[PDB]
Amino acid sequence: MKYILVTGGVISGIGKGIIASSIGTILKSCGLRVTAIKIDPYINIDAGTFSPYEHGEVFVLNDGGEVDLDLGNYERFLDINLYKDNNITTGKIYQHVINKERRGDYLGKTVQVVPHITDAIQEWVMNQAKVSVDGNKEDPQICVIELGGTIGDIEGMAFVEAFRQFQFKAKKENFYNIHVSLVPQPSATGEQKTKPTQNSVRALRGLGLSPDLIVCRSSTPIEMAVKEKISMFCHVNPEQVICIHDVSSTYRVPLLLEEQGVVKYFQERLGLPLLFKWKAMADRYERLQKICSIALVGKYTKLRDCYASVFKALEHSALAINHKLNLMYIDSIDLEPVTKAEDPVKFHEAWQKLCLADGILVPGGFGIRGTLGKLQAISWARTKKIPFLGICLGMQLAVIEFARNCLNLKDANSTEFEPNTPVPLVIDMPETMRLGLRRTVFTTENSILKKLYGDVPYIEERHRHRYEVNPNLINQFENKDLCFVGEDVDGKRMEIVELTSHPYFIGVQFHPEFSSRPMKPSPPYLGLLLAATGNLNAHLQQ
Amino acid sequence: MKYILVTGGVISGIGKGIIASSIGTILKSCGLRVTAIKIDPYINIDAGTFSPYEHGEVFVLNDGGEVDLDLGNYERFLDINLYKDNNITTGKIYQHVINKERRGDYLGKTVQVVPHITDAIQEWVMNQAKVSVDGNKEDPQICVIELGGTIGDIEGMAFVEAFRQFQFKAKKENFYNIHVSLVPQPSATGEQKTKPTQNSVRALRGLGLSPDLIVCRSSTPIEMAVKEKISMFCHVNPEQVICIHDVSSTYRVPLLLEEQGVVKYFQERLGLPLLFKWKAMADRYERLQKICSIALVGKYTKLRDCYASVFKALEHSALAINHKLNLMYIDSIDLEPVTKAEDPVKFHEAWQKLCLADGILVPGGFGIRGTLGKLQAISWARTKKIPFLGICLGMQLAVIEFARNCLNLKDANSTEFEPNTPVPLVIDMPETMRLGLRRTVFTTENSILKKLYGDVPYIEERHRHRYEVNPNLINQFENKDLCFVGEDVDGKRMEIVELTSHPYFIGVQFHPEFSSRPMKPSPPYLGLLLAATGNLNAHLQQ
Amino acid sequence: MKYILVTGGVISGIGKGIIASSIGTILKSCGLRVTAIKIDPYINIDAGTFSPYEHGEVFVLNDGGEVDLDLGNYERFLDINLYKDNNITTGKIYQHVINKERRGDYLGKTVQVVPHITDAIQEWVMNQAKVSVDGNKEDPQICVIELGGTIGDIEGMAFVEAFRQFQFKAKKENFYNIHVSLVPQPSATGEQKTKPTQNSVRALRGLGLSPDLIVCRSSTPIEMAVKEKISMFCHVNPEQVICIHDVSSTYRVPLLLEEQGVVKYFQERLGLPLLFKWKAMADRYERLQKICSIALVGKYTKLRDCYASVFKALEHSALAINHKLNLMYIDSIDLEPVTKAEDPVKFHEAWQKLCLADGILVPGGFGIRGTLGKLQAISWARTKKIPFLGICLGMQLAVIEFARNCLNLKDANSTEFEPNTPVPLVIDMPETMRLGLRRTVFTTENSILKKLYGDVPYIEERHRHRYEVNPNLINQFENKDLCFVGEDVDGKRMEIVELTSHPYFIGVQFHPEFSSRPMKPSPPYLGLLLAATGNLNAHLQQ
Ligand SMILES: CCOc1cncc(-c2ccc(C(=O)NC3(c4csc(NS(=O)(=O)C5CC5)n4)CC3)nc2)n1
Ligand SMILES: CCOc1cncc(-c2ccc(C(=O)NC3(c4csc(NS(=O)(=O)C5CC5)n4)CC3)nc2)n1
Ligand SMILES: CCOc1cncc(-c2ccc(C(=O)NC3(c4csc(NS(=O)(=O)C5CC5)n4)CC3)nc2)n1
Ligand SMILES: O=c1ccn([C@@H]2O[C@H](COP(=O)(O)OP(=O)(O)OP(=O)(O)O)[C@@H](O)[C@H]2O)c(=O)[nH]1
Ligand SMILES: O=c1ccn([C@@H]2O[C@H](COP(=O)(O)OP(=O)(O)OP(=O)(O)O)[C@@H](O)[C@H]2O)c(=O)[nH]1
Ligand SMILES: O=c1ccn([C@@H]2O[C@H](COP(=O)(O)OP(=O)(O)OP(=O)(O)O)[C@@H](O)[C@H]2O)c(=O)[nH]1
Ligand SMILES: NC(=O)CC[C@H](N)C(=O)O
Ligand SMILES: NC(=O)CC[C@H](N)C(=O)O
Ligand SMILES: NC(=O)CC[C@H](N)C(=O)O
Ligand SMILES: [Mg+2]
Ligand SMILES: [Mg+2]
Ligand SMILES: [Mg+2]
Repeated sequence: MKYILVTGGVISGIGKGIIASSIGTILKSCGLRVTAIKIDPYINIDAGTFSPYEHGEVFVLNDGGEVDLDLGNYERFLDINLYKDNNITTGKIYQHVINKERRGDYLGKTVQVVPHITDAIQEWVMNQAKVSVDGNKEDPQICVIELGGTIGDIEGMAFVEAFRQFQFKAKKENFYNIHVSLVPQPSATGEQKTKPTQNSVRALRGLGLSPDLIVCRSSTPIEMAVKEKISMFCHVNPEQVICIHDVSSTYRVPLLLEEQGVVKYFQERLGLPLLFKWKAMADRYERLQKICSIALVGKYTKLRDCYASVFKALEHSALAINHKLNLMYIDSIDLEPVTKAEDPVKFHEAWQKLCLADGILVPGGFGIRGTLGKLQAISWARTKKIPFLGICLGMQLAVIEFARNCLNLKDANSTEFEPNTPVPLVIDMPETMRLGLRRTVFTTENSILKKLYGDVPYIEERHRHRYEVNPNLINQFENKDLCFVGEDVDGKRMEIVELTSHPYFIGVQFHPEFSSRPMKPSPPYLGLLLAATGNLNAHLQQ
Repeated sequence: MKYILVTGGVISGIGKGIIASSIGTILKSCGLRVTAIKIDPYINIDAGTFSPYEHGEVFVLNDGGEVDLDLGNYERFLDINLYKDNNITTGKIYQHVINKERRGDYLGKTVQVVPHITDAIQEWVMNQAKVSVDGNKEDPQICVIELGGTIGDIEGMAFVEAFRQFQFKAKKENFYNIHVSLVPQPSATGEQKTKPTQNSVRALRGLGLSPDLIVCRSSTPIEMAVKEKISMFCHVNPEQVICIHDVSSTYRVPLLLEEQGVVKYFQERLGLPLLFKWKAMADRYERLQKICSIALVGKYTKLRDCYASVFKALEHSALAINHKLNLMYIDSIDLEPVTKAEDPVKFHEAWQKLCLADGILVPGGFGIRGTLGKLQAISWARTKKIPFLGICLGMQLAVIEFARNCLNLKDANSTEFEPNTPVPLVIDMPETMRLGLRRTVFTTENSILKKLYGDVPYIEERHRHRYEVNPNLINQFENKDLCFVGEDVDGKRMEIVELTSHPYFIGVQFHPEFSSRPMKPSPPYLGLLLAATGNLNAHLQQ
Repeated sequence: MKYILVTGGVISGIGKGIIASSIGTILKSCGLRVTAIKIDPYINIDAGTFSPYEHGEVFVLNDGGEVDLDLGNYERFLDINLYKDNNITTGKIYQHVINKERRGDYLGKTVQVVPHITDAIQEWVMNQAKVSVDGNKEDPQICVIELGGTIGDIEGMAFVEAFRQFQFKAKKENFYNIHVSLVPQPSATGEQKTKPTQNSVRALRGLGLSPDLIVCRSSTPIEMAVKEKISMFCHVNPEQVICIHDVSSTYRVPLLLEEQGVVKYFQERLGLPLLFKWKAMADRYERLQKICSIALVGKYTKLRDCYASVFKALEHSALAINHKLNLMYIDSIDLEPVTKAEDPVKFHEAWQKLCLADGILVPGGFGIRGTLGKLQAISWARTKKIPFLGICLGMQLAVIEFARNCLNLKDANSTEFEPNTPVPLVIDMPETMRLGLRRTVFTTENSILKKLYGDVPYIEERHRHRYEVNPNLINQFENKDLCFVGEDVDGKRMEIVELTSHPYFIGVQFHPEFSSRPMKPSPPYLGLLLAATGNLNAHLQQ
């Protein structure tokens, strides 16, 4: 096997996941079966505990793993599906080692970080790198390991020590360390500063890893003097120092690595014998003259990474229909009448952006905060015939609103927001949390989604929810405009709803965005973009 | 005595010198006599060896110290004059300690970094902090020490160890550590990243210093969440974390520290009882509607810091006459006919900027590179009657040009550019280098500079030159338009020249820019700005 | 070329110089021409400034280098003669780099530890390793570099960084790092503790060197469990972990390395094709039943390392005549009547040891402290016919005493102890200090030393002195028992004196001990050991 370790130097937020994913898609073009592992040095077992504002969107895997968004980037660049154990955390490692100790598996000897934690990491990495994520009954050739955090993070030091050892178990032909670092330029009249990269590589060397490649992130391109200053003071050849400046799209990041010679480096060092798909999507993305204005009405809008996969799925869809996406992130609390009292400028900005909405997206979330603002946007969408996609909570709120406003059941809500709701429409219906891949079956042939999903009887989609539509109260909707077109295989759960009277007003209980790929956009997001540009009927008839 | 130690975290180029200078001018307003020390962890004894591209302009002190530009910032914010020993370097320390060892001053014991290097630093700091730079026969109250470099720089670690010890010799009431750090934001849709500041403070704590203040440099203002994240993870109270965002001028940096509570902190901690001058200059700077376009025709233009003091002296002058400065930095090699062959777009950009020149500045430099381009600009200035200031080399080149073009001595040059020049006009005339403060005497009453300098008989100005006008060949100029109005006290050196036939064509052999202050602009630069705006005759008659 | 770097872990005083020397003599037996370099991370240029109590005896080289005793160990194990530049210090490096900077040799760039100090070290090491110390007109094959200090010493970190770089300039076949560490055992009922060795190797790895060999110093032999614990936690194979327990002699240390497999390791790794001399001397040393009791009457007795080379020269001599050496170190201040008042038990112990003296040695030193005690011992030796060797000061004191007690010139002394001595017998006679190799010529055929030195006309011996016998006052001695048998080639200096009336009372102005080798004992020390055992006349007639 081959292993690539991507390390981060100065700060985490430099697109180290996109570098790792781009390295993977380059190797994939070179004919390697690629898997990926994300190491997150946090003590948390899973991302299911997190606020979105902390690390971005909680990505959901088929097995019900709640993990970091970087696992989603692997799945978008490489058409793989990952498992829980492709996320390693300090929590998982320390728990595993503790559990072994209590059984006596360490033979009455003192358990300590070296060897026992570092051995657990190596064991995990070896054994999970052998697991097929590619959908082939064949072990992959190469694992890209991303070491999340920075090389200054004390929690990460066990992992770097593990990789120091692993570099001398697996041979130097099998192990490549890539170091992603920031080169800041505080003003355009000042130089690009290399010192943080020098200092970071000195730390990395102190922990026993030598960069094979150093990936210098900057705004503007790196000057040759600055490249030589990195070469000298990081003790590395100029061929190994690559410049990843800011660009138009992720689609160009593989190409920029190709241009900077990374493909050649890997071909030489691995002994191999292209990115035309990437270049096609990249060049196409520039040439788009048309705009689709989509409103994302989201409580977590304060950091755009909180809706990363959702935005990506819109862009996949928008690219496929040759439109630019104007994604109007609207903080839903600004649409609420509270903000009309307290800060009315934000309210009339938010509602103006909602007027300019060619389509409306109401993504998921947990809690009652911002939920009245979501209901305002859904009311607007329903009545003014503006294309609507509701995901999880956005389905629940649409069903609730239709009950309130069209069935006159104004008392209707969820047992999340008001537990003692008079007519409990949206109830907790556990399996625990309905988490991971589940089979949803269509029970209405004339549904728009069935056609978009390719006239299939069932779909398998990723869920992350506790609450459901209360199956008795479905009788209220029975012969009205709002039809529950998709159910679970066990029938008692409604997982898709459509308004029959609207061009596109779709609620799905699942999260389609996790299943979205560049050359296979998630059908619900496609329908939205199509409807918003009138092209829906054309696409359906074609 | 009191000591303030300003340390830098992530990178040096964050304006740590301006922070240190602003701290000084705040304390000066609080009635303290302030001195300053710059520590430069380089092995170089002095900056006299440097290329300008390395560390910026070589600042010259009255005693003939060739030092860093940060010593010039102290002199501009605090109306002090510094000495050689206010620059400490690793070179100076190690040499001093070596010289002591050879004499036997360390009593036959093994000389090592702790104690002997760290003791030498403490000795130097104590004894030089007692030296009056303020022009008063009274020892100062407070020393601001700037530790240049970063807290990751291995050369600096001896100094940090020295200050750890010094903090326990001088008491905690006498010693304040300020830490200046970068908080980067790689995109405006991403968060402000604190991790480099956390990591830097952890290093600083590891070396035994605790920040009293942490000065977070960013582009945009720091969010309260980010301020709290610094407070928690740097283990410091929110009152100690101050935000220095980007602003219009240096004039606002003292005020921003005042607003962020630094003045209050120092008043409380030092037990003291305002910046109205700074606020006046700041608010005035914004309100300027008029523009003066000055051409700086300079070989070192590639980094603007290579002409820092010169630019500052122009801005002092421009502010005093209520004009904005458009400083057109022109790389002089672009004006040369070589670039008309090789890259003619740069040539016609450069010459266009030279057409738009309300005044021309030809600053100093060493070597023949770019010098033909300087001669092109001086020829333009002389003939088209555009206001000219030549500094050192710019005087030499003007005298050379007048000989070539007005006395027809086309063979005339310096013994620097062509040693075996037929008529050696500009010769090496050592004292070594004419370096530091020298008395220049006016020997022509009707000189423009004498009036600008306040009708004084002599001036004392800072020199840094080897080459002079050859005193025999002065006979060629004797009764022509170009008059040598200023000479040395020993007569044999001509230190100022004027064209009598021009509104303002001045050459000075000294560097007036080092003597420039905000509320006392250097007279040669004033005359340029005045001439370029027609106001010269008005100012002279007033 | 090949390079071996010997590093020390926990403490310096573990015989790291003897390891380095033993490695050299092993390679010498394998047919390699070996040179050596000692790196001393002190800021001192030379050891000429030191007190003996600080680092042991100041060893003198032929060129007049005053260096560490470890250079003397190289010369005793390897029949080489070293030069000044085979001692590298931080002082020498920083001074060289400073001197380059002042000339402008670093081309106007900022001088800093990496690269410029680390490059200076590599330059020095390369160029001095090419120098022939072996007495052959052929460059050596291998340099043993001893990095003095510990791997925790901050002064040494520049050297370790230099060797990290050098390991990647010279190839891995050319560079071997040996790490000498302490394994303490605080009680015999407690385990041998490996943690300091683990921690030291972790530091060494952090600085970018991996041990090829780890040399574990202990009292008792290392247990196999402890050897495996080192193997695991130092991340090294058991073949690389060697046990150097305490043994009878230095003669066994090469053999112990041979047994532990070091010879095999080097044969394999260097690609080579024995220590019978060492084994002969070792086994002979055990079997010695006879004892010679020698008194060393020395002011520096408090640390035996202050007379290291002197003791070694006695042992070389004693081994050659099949006697054990009882070296009675006598602090000369204890023989003085002051100690008869203040602490009379020490006095009567000291004088008892001086009664049991089969021979007396009065070694050199600087100052008047302990010098009256030396005179007491010389008086005893002269009158009671006990074999005497005086070295430098011991010659001066004998000449002084003979003047006092035999010529009745009781006022006679040196201009060192009393500058204004009435009859200044021992005067300062500079060349500076008479330092390094000088030719001494015999001017008396019937001298005992001429015969011992092999009936040669002249000898070349190592000097380190300022003071001499005053050449006018030689007239007092002219026809008496004390004859100046050896002079300088320029005649005006007397460098050897003998009493004609005594079996062996020799003063030499030089230091013969520096020239002593195991299979070539220094003749003055031989004569002492022979005289003390009656064998002198037998050896002379043979
Ligand atoms: C090393 C990183 O360096 C740099 C340097 N400069 C710029 C960027 C950069 C980072 C993020 C984005 C971004 O998110 N762009 C969008 C998109 C569409 S599809 C997708 N991601 S994706 O499906 O995983 C992938 C398989 C196709 N992203 C439109 C939303 N665009 C630019 N990154
Ligand atoms: C902690 C630093 O943080 C920040 C944050 N934001 C911005 C700046 C900033 C840095 C430099 C400059 C600058 O150089 N401005 C000019 C000027 C005129 S006079 C003078 N300097 S001076 O005479 O020493 C001083 C006594 C008056 N500078 C016009 C040339 N302007 C802004 N610095
Ligand atoms: C790695 C060190 O580990 C250990 C472990 N155990 C013991 C010793 C040990 C250290 C010093 C001594 C010592 O000094 N012994 C003497 C002697 C005679 S000759 C000479 N040195 S010599 O001439 O340089 C060399 C070429 C022959 N030394 C009698 C004075 N004896 C034992 N060293
Ligand atoms: O103010 C000062 C004084 C001294 N120095 C010293 O100058 C040397 C260079 O320190 P820099 O921070 O300029 O580093 P660099 O040139 O290697 O990297 P970048 O500019 O690309 O970030 C170091 O030895 C440092 O301590 C400064 O950086 N700044
Ligand atoms: O990709 C990943 C995975 C894990 N982690 C881990 O998350 C934790 C936070 O790491 P961050 O780099 O987010 O640090 P921070 O929030 O303290 O500071 P800034 O964002 O303001 O710079 C650390 O424990 C780190 O190892 C990441 O940073 N990123
Ligand atoms: O009192 C205690 C408690 C805990 N520990 C812990 O036990 C583990 C072993 O710590 P040791 O000091 O026993 O180290 P070791 O066995 O690797 O090496 P030597 O004995 O040969 O020197 C480490 O994780 C340490 O923190 C102790 O050493 N002692
Ligand atoms: N994924 C989501 O949007 C969660 C929605 C809702 N809180 C539930 O648990 O059903
Ligand atoms: N300061 C300068 O501009 C130097 C000018 C010239 N090289 C001299 O030494 O005279
Ligand atoms: N080497 C020594 O013993 C020095 C002796 C005396 N102080 C001299 O210099 O002559
Ligand atoms: Mg963070
Ligand atoms: Mg720099
Ligand atoms: Mg010691």
